[PDB]
Amino acid sequence: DMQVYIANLGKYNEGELVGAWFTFPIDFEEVKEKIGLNDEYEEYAIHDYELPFTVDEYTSIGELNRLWEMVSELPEELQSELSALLTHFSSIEELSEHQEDIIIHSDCDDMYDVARYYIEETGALGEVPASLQNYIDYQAYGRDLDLSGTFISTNHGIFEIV
Amino acid sequence: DMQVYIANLGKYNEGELVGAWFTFPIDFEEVKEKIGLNDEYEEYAIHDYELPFTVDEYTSIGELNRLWEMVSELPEELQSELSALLTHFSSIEELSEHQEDIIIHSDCDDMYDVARYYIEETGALGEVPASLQNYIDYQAYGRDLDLSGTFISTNHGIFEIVY
Repeated sequence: DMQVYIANLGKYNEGELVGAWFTFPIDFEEVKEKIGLNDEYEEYAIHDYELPFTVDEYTSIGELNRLWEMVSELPEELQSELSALLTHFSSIEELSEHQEDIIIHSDCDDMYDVARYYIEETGALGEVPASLQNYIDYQAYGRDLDLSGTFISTNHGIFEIV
Repeated sequence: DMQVYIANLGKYNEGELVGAWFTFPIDFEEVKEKIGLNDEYEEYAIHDYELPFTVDEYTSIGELNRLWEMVSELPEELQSELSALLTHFSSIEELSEHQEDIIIHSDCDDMYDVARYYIEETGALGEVPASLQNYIDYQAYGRDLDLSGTFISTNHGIFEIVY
């Protein structure tokens, strides 16, 4: 699903739209042939894309392929929510650096669910009696967690960063 | 602080019944001598009083002294909060009978403080660990206790009546 639309700048500046959607890994000879570039692979720009991160018009094919490599080295669980993760981590460099400091709470839809997980099935505050359970303010604990950490809500659950 | 005005119903002086104020314990002989009752101590009634409870015109010296004994024997904090207790108990007699079923939470100002004590100090809901204590809804528990139990708020604390 990762793809970019690379246009010929020598034709676009004049008015004529000559480009194409390319998937990864982007091979230079294919681009050269498809949008009519020269031996130097000269004057192309990125005029549209479908990626989990921002890109400039003047971002090189080499930059793109490199980011694709880094994304591929990541575990599949992180790749499927990469866009959300790159909101906290501001770069793939950083995400990969701390990749193992991430916890995927798969069946949690909010901080209440995360609070109830740590208390009940983790024993984060020691064993809880039966009679006391209806008086534990999980909403309050989930709040104290969210304020004192980073929790990212997504379609594959809540991602917590240590 | 505690006294009653006892009138001789049969002895007048200057168009007004003979009477006097008496402090506790009300000495029978003193009364007889002061307001001039007969040898059988008859013909008297209580026409005024300064007591922390209600009492009738036809209440006997014996009953009064018995009420004084009962009040004096109560714990101090119950003594100073009689008016509040007698909105629950029907009489000093009944309060005295049930005095050992009254729990005096002297250190508690409201039901939160009472809930806090039962959970932390008593273990009424089992072992509450250190870190967990900071996230227990004590207002909720105190409200549940108040809705189903009997707790009276007073200036000398919360009194709880238990079966």
